[PDB]
Amino acid sequence: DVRVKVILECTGCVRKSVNKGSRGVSRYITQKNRHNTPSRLELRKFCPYCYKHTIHGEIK
Amino acid sequence: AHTRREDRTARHVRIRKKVEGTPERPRLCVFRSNKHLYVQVIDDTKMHTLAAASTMQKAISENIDYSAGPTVEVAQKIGEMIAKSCLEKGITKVAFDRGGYPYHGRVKALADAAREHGLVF
Amino acid sequence: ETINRLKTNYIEKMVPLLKEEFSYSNILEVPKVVKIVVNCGIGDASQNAKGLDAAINELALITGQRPVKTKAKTSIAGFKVREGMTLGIAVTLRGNLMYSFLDRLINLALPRTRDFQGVNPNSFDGHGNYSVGFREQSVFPERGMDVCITTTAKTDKEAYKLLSLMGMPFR
Amino acid sequence: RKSDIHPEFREDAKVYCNGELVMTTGGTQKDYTVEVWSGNHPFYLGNRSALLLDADQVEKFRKKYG
Amino acid sequence: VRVGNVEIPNNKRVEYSLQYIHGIGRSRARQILCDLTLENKLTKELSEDELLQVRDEVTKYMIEGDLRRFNAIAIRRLKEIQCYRGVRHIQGLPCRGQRTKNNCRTLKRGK
RNA sequence: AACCCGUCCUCAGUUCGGAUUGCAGGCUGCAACUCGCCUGCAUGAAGCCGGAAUCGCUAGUAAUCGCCGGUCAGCCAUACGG
RNA sequence: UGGCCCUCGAGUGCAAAGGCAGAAGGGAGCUUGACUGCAAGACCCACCCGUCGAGCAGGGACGAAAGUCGGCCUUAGUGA
Ligand SMILES: [Mg+2]
Ligand SMILES: [Mg+2]
Ligand SMILES: [Mg+2]
Ligand SMILES: [Mg+2]
Ligand SMILES: [Mg+2]
Ligand SMILES: [Mg+2]
Ligand SMILES: [Mg+2]
Ligand SMILES: [Zn+2]
Repeated sequence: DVRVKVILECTGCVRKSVNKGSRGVSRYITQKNRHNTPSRLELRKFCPYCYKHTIHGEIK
Repeated sequence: AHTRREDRTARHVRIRKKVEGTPERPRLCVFRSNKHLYVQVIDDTKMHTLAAASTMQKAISENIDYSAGPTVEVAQKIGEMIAKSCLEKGITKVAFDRGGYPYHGRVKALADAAREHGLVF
Repeated sequence: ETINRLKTNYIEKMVPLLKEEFSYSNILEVPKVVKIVVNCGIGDASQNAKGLDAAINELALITGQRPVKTKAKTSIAGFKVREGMTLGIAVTLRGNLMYSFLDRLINLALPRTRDFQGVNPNSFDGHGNYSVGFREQSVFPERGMDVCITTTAKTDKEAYKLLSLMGMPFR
Repeated sequence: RKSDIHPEFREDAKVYCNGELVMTTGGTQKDYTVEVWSGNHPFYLGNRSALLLDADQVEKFRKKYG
Repeated sequence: VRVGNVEIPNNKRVEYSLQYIHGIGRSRARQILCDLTLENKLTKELSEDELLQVRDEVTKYMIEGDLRRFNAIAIRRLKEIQCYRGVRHIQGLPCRGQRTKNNCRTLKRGK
């Protein structure tokens, strides 16, 4: 199980938002190798709830 | 090995397969020699040249005076006269063909001076 | 005593002299030195860094210009190498350095070689170019190398005539 | 030439031969010292034949007896 | 290259430092100093004019170059002419009447 | 001769070690190439006290220094006998 | 390592075919579009599946700009 699917969570979204626009959190999913990339994987991707691109980082 | 003229022509073809002159956005290409500059504005669909501005024109040859080759100040004048020559024709948009040479240098001054007023690119 | 001997001696004395030798219809047909490529190959460069980082400085003082870590064009197991690893040490000499380097060649390093009896005149490749091989570099007043001289000559005769004027003692 | 990635190469670095300035060249070092410069070495002044035969042994036979 | 196209050490005396030269033995090292009538000081501390005066006088003998060439042609003289002594060099064996039954490890090793 | 006095060499294949080879000479002798002994120079190998094993020596002995002689024109004697 | 000659005979992570030479191959710099919400119209075809896709809004990367990008030269790397 060298390769593994990694889950990316938005850094900036909050739980149980009381806003009028949209409530929730952005979350993508991609591939990522462990040995070839022992560090985490943070990327600036789009967030529909935050109306902008934000740094989505590994939840685990 | 390859010479400067051969490598120049290769750099111009790789550019030309992306930029394309049209009636709505003609093609502005530049040719710098060892002693002169030269510019054309072409609608590639019609294969016709709409405007042009050279170093050998009388309206500017009397003004500028260079000994060795055309300087950055010369390019600022070519971009100025060609712009006034374009607006009278009734066209603003244009695609910039850098003639295979790098954008940095006199080519930048020609584009900025031409972009300074009138044209949209 | 002058600043640049070869650059001044060439344009003033040699070009009228070499033109009369072959009777060229134009002055631009004369040959001239384009560059001097100094190679130094070490197969065991991938092992140590001190021997690598040191030898790179040894040639730099001889030439006044940094060498370059030349990499392999392809991997092969016969000599236990890999692609992308450094194998050779090279540098390019052009302009005034090639003349200043040649002054340090014929007069400083080449005479100090042990048991010297002139360089082989048969080292020409057949298109005006010339090469030299060394075992040591301490002959330069400061392991071997392959000095590759380039020239715009078509045949080797004018090259042999060209190089012989700037010293280059041939047997 | 890039700035910080070359030695302090210069021009007209003198070359003494026991205080004798034969000529000057460009180099990194301050000065040089030579004894095989141009003329001290025999191959340059010589015919550059690079071939000797040890002409004859008869000379050893006849001259020694006399 | 200190003198004679060889780098000699600078710490030893003069008499016992010229001997590293291929053409200078133990007697010639003394004859040079005795001709120059100078004192046997260190190698580094020696003056320039005095050290210069050595560089001119040492070149009179078969120091290097022609020395190694004068020998190799002499050994080559015996091989092509095929003397008795010449064949023994080709065989890698001595030529001065040595016995070859239980000795001569030098040349047998230097095959 | 070891040895005493004095200068230098300061742990290095070295001012340790002197094999191998070239050149130039001498003596013996009718004769010195195979196959003698020496001189003058220049080259300067291996070798940093040595496995398993093994030899000598109980007093001027062992260890170490040099001298002589016999056979002999000369001498391969580093031997033999003192 | 230098030069000359023939010119696509190499290479494109892996099988093969097809394609690609100032390139889809080989480097460098900045980057995450390996996006969100869609989608006219087509290819395929028992059914269930599968494939290409102009163009529109949003918020963005690269580029001086024009323009390009909804993973990889294409086709296996998968399970109602
Ligand atoms: Mg010696
Ligand atoms: Mg040893
Ligand atoms: Mg020791
Ligand atoms: Mg023993
Ligand atoms: Mg007893
Ligand atoms: Mg192919
Ligand atoms: Mg590419
Ligand atoms: Zn967010």
